[PDB]
Amino acid sequence: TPDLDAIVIGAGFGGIYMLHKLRNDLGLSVRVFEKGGGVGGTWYWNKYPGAKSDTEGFVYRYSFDKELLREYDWTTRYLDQPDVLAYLEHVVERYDLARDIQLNTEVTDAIFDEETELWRVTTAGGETLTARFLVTALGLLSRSNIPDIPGRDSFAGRLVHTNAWPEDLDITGKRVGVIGTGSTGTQFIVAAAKMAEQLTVFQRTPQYCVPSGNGPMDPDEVARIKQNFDSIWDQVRSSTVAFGFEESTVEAMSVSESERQRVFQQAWDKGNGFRFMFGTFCDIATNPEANAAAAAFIRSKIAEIVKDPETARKLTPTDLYAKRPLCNEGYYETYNRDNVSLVSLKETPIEEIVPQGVRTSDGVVHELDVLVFATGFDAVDGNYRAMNLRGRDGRHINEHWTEGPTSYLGVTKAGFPNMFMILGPNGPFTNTPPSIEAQVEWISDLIDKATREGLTTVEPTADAEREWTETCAEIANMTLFPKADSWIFGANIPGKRHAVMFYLGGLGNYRRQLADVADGGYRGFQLRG
Amino acid sequence: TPDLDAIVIGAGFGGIYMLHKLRNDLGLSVRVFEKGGGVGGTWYWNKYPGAKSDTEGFVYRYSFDKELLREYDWTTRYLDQPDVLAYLEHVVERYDLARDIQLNTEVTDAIFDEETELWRVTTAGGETLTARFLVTALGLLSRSNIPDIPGRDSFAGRLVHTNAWPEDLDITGKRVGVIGTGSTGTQFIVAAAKMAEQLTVFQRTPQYCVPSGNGPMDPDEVARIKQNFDSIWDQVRSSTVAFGFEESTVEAMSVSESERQRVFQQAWDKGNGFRFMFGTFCDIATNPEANAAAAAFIRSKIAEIVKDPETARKLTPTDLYAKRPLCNEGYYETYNRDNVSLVSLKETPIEEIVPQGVRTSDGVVHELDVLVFATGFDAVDGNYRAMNLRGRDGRHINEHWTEGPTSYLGVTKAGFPNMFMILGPNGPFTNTPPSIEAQVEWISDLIDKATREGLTTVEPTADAEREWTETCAEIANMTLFPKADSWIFGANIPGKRHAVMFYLGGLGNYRRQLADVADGGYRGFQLRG
Ligand SMILES: Cc1cc2nc3c(=O)[nH]c(=O)nc-3n(C[C@H](O)[C@H](O)[C@H](O)COP(=O)(O)OP(=O)(O)OC[C@H]3O[C@@H](n4cnc5c(N)ncnc54)[C@H](O)[C@@H]3O)c2cc1C
Ligand SMILES: Cc1cc2nc3c(=O)[nH]c(=O)nc-3n(C[C@H](O)[C@H](O)[C@H](O)COP(=O)(O)OP(=O)(O)OC[C@H]3O[C@@H](n4cnc5c(N)ncnc54)[C@H](O)[C@@H]3O)c2cc1C
Ligand code: NA
Repeated sequence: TPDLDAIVIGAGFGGIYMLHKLRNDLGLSVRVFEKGGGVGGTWYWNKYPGAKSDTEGFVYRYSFDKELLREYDWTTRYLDQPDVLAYLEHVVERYDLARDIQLNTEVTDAIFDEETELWRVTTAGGETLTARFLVTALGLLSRSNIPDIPGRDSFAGRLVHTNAWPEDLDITGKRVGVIGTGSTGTQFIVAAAKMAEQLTVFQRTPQYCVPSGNGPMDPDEVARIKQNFDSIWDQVRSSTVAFGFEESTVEAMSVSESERQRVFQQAWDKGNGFRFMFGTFCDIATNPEANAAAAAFIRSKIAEIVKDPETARKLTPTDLYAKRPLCNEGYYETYNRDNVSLVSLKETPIEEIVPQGVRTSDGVVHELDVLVFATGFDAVDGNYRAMNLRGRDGRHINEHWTEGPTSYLGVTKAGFPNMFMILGPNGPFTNTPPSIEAQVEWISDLIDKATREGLTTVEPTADAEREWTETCAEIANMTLFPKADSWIFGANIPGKRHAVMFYLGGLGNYRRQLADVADGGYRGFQLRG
Repeated sequence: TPDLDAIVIGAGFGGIYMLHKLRNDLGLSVRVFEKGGGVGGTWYWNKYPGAKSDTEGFVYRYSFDKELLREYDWTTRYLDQPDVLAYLEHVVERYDLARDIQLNTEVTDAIFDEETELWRVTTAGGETLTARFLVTALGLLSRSNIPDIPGRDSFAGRLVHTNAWPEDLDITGKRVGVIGTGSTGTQFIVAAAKMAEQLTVFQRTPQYCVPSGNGPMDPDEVARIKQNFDSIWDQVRSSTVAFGFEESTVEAMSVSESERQRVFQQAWDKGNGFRFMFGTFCDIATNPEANAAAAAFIRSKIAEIVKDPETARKLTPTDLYAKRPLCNEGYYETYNRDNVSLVSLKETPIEEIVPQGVRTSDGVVHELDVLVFATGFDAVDGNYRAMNLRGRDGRHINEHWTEGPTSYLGVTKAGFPNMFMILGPNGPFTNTPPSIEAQVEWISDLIDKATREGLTTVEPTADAEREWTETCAEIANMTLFPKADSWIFGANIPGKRHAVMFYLGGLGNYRRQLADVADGGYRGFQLRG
């Protein structure tokens, strides 16, 4: 007889809804552990200026509670970090979840006991409890990447990763430097150029950024949206990427040069990274002719905007448009400002970080009061491998993830009975809240089943999992996504395996795969009583 | 009994070698019908300034006569049109072939009479003759495409297609205009910019041109090449594209950026269109990420050379590097001259041709003395589809080619008994002479076999042909070539079917496939005593 029915790890979007479901709806006893000092997860950690959603606010939220969709307000098209935080803090005070969420508690070890068939969770602070069910909502983009750059630790000013932005730091009138030009880096670069006396951008790989289309929301348009929320969420759940725009059905090279130029320009004026890739034509990520047309359109726009053509040439990427889409309000325009200088790490690689700044290969000491690490995450498996996470035959999860990280259906693991993952390996690549919802609801159903039927263990088969890798491998190889050398296939981090880490079939097909398995008596599961 | 054993149509490289093989080597009665007034096909028609090979002279010749290799000399690395026409004139002289090449004579009707089992062939000149074997060497690029641009024929000065260049025209000190920036257009533009008082180029689609590396040959090097000709042709016949360079075996993205940059720079300084696509890395035409790296290198070379950054942008293409590789001596450089100007039909299309010049959408009248259409050909199936060519059940060859043009082994057609094609549909995409040699010799053997064994019909099965189409389709769709929109898939002429028309497995595999069919008792052929 364990201490709790269930233990959830992480207080991000994932963990929060998982607790609400297991305790309020299933009536079970639950506790959540979160290493951070606050609920909110990603929207707790990333306090950096510019930090905001690249999903539009209207569908970057929960949907399960129709009363909360009516009530809660948003003033801007994209949600700033503080606003996404207040939203989640409100969700916590609403379902009365705060009392069962223990903060400032990292989970160091989680061991499955083959004999008692319970999980024992072990904390940083050297406490343990037991639960029948473990749920790991650790986050795809939770565990900080800070590369071992020669001299890093010598830097005498403030050095921080964006995922540990201090509440207290004010870059106003300081010399700021940033390493990274992904979603985080770019959206910091905008907000930062407005603040810093001078901003140096350390860019190794330029990316195909499009406009966000950000600005205020008419309170009338918010009202109209709330009226038609039932309908918006039905469209979101049937889409692939679930960003709340209608996805194009049209092959990009099935129409004239003029039409292809008009469609891309329309998407450009409207804004959104995911609209540009999927809202324009159906085959930008699958067909290379189509991918070149879209990249070409963005290359041409960078030249129009970026005045100094040198700065244009450095900002212009030449590789496949197959990284996750970026959007910002005025990224390229930012580089027309006289306090912003662009250092291409292709051409002038960082030799060493000194106390005083950053020395590049050309011999220039770039003096900085503040060095920002916009260098992304150990994505997907990060906080799993760094847990002492032990299932059947006393084996660590690492032993299973030799040829890359794996799962059955994105939510369960072979030889890890009663362990569910929110956004585990080989799950959906989408707007994250409705993918979380599909997973948190599917997991709640399976647990509730075990409770009612008195099942001691639920666990997928080695076969099911192997079969699910092959399904994800088939889908991923039909896309241009594997050939983009970014975090999505784990090529971003020295000595990490270039492996498939996502089901790229979309929320529509993913929800259908969950539904089919559940209706089919939980196909590929072993249910012991 | 027929008038002739065999009729050959066309007197280019194709027809000339076929006639040698059938008459000199097999003693048969044979006549050639060339609709042009001289031998040489492509090299008779294309009389324009700058008209030269883009395969290096050393292997843009016949290989069957080891003596003719030792003797005939070449002074330049690439052969000018007069020099290739002089070469085929020497071949015609050498084997006493002129007396069986009837010139100015266009065949309009090719009818298989199933009762007599002979070919009846009608000229425009009003002769009909019967033959046992018909060999159609009509050429992949013999039928001029002259787009119906509004008000074409209203033009006061001299209008010609490049394939219809008249021997009389001197463009020296004249305002010259040209439409098309293909292999023909570009090599014209180079030679023309020297001669014309002013050259206006009407470019719809810029292409990825590399340096030729053309110049004098060291007469020592010509003799050294001759020494090792046995050895060179062996590499040519075992290669894929057969341009006389060692094809690479290195996947482009399996090595550093630094290494990738050296390899492309190496191939640039050495030169050649096909060297840059296949001499650099093994997956430039198959792997989109490799293709990007290749295209990106050329885009940055157009930036270095083209001083006027406006011109450079218009010259810089953005589609896939998946058209037939172009190379020239100093193509991009040519635009640095004062007497040359680029008009992008993407931005300012032709509204109308007028007596004086050419009016673009911007309302500018481009005053011209000479208009040159470098607008290419009805490729592969041009002079077939335009012929009254009926086989079994009286069917026209267009009933066969509704979903695109077809063949068995590139050299025969289902329902067309005793018809053979030199570079028929679904044939090799290679340096042309050694592909013609593979086919002319394979055809001589099968015709020789029919003569000895007293066969009345040789003929592929619908199945065999349908199997070949599937083989050709499986090989193509595994490349970037289909997503090009050039002449190689009939997508150059409005209305014509976007179809496969080439085996892209290379000379090596094509020769192996001919050999395999022959040695296996002509697999998929019906032989009738
Ligand atoms: C600036 C920014 C903007 C984004 N915008 C979007 C967007 O617009 N659309 C979109 O789809 N996605 C977006 N994302 C991705 C984002 O990660 C998800 O939208 C979502 O926040 C993930 O929620 P989660 O609960 O799955 O993970 P997280 O929010 O990362 O929650 C994981 C939590 O678990 C904790 N944890 C991990 N390991 C342990 C352990 N061993 N013990 C205890 N606690 C642990 C972590 O500290 C963290 O608090 C954005 C991310 C960032 C950084
Ligand atoms: C390295 C290389 C360089 C090349 N350079 C060029 C170049 O600079 N310019 C260029 O244009 N091509 C060029 N080509 C393509 C060229 O067409 C081939 O290399 C080759 O010369 C074609 O020979 P052929 O006998 O197959 O066809 P062709 O030489 O075209 O001969 C076909 C002949 O058939 C005749 N014919 C067609 N229909 C009929 C009919 N109904 N009745 C009677 N006669 C008919 C035509 O009039 C023509 O004379 C090049 C190819 C390679 C490999
Ligand atoms: Na969508």
